[PDB]
Amino acid sequence: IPVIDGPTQILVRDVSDTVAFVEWTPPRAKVDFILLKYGLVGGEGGKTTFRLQPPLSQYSVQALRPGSRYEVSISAVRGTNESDASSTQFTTEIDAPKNLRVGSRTATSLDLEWDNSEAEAQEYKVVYSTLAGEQYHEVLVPKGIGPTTKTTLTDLVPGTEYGVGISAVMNSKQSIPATMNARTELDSPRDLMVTASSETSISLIWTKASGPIDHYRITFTPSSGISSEVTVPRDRTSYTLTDLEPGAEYIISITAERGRQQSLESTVDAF
Amino acid sequence: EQCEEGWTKFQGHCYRHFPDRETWVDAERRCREQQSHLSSIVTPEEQEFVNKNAQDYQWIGLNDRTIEGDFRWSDGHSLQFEKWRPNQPDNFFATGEDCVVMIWHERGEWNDVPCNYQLPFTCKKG
Ligand SMILES: [Ca+2]
Ligand SMILES: [Ca+2]
Ligand SMILES: [Ca+2]
Repeated sequence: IPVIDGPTQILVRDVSDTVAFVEWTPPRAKVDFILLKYGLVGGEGGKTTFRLQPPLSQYSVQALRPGSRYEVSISAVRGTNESDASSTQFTTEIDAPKNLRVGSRTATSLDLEWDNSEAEAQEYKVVYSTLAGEQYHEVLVPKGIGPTTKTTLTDLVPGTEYGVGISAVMNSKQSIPATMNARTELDSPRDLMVTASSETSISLIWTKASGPIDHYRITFTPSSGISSEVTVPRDRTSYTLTDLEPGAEYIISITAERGRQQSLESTVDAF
Repeated sequence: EQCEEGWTKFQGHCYRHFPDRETWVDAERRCREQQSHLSSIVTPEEQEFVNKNAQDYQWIGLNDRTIEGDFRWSDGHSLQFEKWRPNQPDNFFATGEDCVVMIWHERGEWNDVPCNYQLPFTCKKG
């Protein structure tokens, strides 16, 4: 039976992933210090106690485990007499995954990897879009086994910048997303080949590159250093070279350009 | 005053596109090492030139980092011309969506995005 009264009506008004703002109304009468106790609800626990000065009707508790359930209590001591404790429970928010990176880039895919959250998350919500800010795609990625989780985004548009947000998910609860950006490669034309191979001209075919480009660029080199260039619009899938040496044994490269980006090369020879 | 090595002149100011990808704060911090600021865009003609000179997604100096929703140029210029993408700005991601990118293939229209993204940028001084 507590001789003396103490602080009451404890409140946890705001909580991030590692921090809680605790609030209470002070004791009516004299008290020489206040006790704030907190710890995990999960038996394998133990409490932290701070002894605070009587003026304070609030305190910020720090370095808490994310996605975990805590008990917090507040009481007063005067001489050898502890008061009743006002107690409440609360749950820290789920922490966002850390260290997002891109591995393999191609024209239509990005490989993502991130560190798993300290909190238990069965799944990760991966939300993405071009930076043009059209409607986002969404994808639930089961948690990887190790310290890390990977996924690959597919069917992306070549040569474009994506924004990605990854959130840890347990129950209906979500962490805020962690963000990063990445650029897909520009797609390359493939299978550029000879159609005609005459003494003055070479009529080339080639497998069209994919997604938005501006134009193709064919460079043609016969002698050691001297190399010339031509341009060809998007629409086209074949060109004819016209000014050349007689049966000169070339080797010819084609490439797609959009803005400041160019794609990897393709090549065949002509005699 | 005339135009330095690596810069190019447009309607009174000098400009330089840097292809190296940096966060918005680092891009602005780079610009300031050269007595410059991430570019502000005050007329359509400046839009068209800064877009056309870069031809890439890039940071400009518009941001709402100090007061959410209130976009300001890093160089103190008043906001009198805007060229936003449909439905932007939207503060999509609650963490740090406060910095503005020029979407080059869409007439160079602007989207607010996470400041932690790494992107090329253009600097501008007189
Ligand atoms: Ca903000
Ligand atoms: Ca914002
Ligand atoms: Ca946006």
